[PDB]
Amino acid sequence: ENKTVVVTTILESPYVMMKKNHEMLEGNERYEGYCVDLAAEIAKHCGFKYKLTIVGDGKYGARDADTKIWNGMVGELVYGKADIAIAPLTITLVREEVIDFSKPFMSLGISIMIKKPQKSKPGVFSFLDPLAY
Amino acid sequence: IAIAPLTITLVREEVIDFSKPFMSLGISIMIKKPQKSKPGVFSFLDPLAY
Amino acid sequence: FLTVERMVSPIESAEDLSKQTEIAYGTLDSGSTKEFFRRSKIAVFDKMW
Amino acid sequence: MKVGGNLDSKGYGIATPKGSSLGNAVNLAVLKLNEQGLLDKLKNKWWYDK
Amino acid sequence: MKVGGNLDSKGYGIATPKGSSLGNAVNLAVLKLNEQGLLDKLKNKWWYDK
Repeated sequence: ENKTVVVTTILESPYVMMKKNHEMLEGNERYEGYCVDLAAEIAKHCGFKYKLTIVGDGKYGARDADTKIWNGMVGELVYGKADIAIAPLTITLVREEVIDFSKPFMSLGISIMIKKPQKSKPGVFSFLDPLAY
Repeated sequence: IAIAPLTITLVREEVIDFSKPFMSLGISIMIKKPQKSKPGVFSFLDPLAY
Repeated sequence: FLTVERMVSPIESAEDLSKQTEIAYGTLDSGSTKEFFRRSKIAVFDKMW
Repeated sequence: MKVGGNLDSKGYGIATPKGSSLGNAVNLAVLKLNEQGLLDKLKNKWWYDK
Repeated sequence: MKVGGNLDSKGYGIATPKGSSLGNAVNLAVLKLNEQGLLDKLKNKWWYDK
């Protein structure tokens, strides 16, 4: 018979975060964000039961150089600990080499974050500005 | 095998297998590039205030 | 001042294209775009279709 | 402040184990909402609307 | 002149019939060149370098 899908993820804004009153909430309703409604509509179209779960180690997933073990949601799926992972996860070859990724629903690139230096134009002193008072 | 600028669509997915996207596409607007317009008479009071 | 660089564009957005009728607009007689706007539900894309 | 263009091209995709029977239909739904533009509405919700 | 942003998010991928054994390895090479960024090099070659 049909079974509830173990959906693993990680708390990340605006993707996944707990609701402000999650303590008096239960199950999937305890969380909120983009990927929440995303996977929600995924179950809407595919017609299955699911369950929102948080990654244990709090990571995306990585392969140990020594023990060759994948951690995070990656290991969760590889070791059958989860049923599916929907998260702001980067798609890489090493990640393809162990599990399957769907077609990318969102294309991204590396970004450069700097400060916002704001120099408001003075109203009074900007008149006598150039040399000195 | 088919390697060409073929738009990935559902009905096309419905029958064959597409690889992961090597290039992302968006709808574009091509317009005839106009020339640099001359300002004309109004340049008299144009700068610094209207 | 005194710079002929204007680079003025009339529409700059497909929404404005829907907001005008002077400059016509269209695509090929077929394509995934024609089915796109054929099936699109955006009032902009619907009106333009 | 975000400055400069994207240094590369990467994509967000759903992770599913190899051989999972759900990969194909779920990916089909991906193509659906992608073609249904709901992705744009929700991205505007959690990015632009707020 | 091209004006305005992308009205949608589409993509191009190599098309292969369902059941083709070459889909997975060719797709792997796609992910390789993507990680190798060669796609940007040739895209510059035939788009911007010319």
